[PDB]
Amino acid sequence: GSSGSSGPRLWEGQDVLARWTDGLLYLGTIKKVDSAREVCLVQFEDDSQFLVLWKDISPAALSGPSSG
Repeated sequence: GSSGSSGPRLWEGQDVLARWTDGLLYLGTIKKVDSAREVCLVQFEDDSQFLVLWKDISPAALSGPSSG
């Protein structure tokens, strides 16, 4: 029971976490979203705006581990 559906949104203005060459996740803000190259231009606290792939980007949970 599965069909073609988009999971991630990575819409403009979505708080996400962009990984770094080191491996850890960094705080990034979805500035742009390109479907053609399937990427998303994220910005860093250092006014650093670049093109971050869709896979490279990591989901940032707001609430947390929903228990219950």
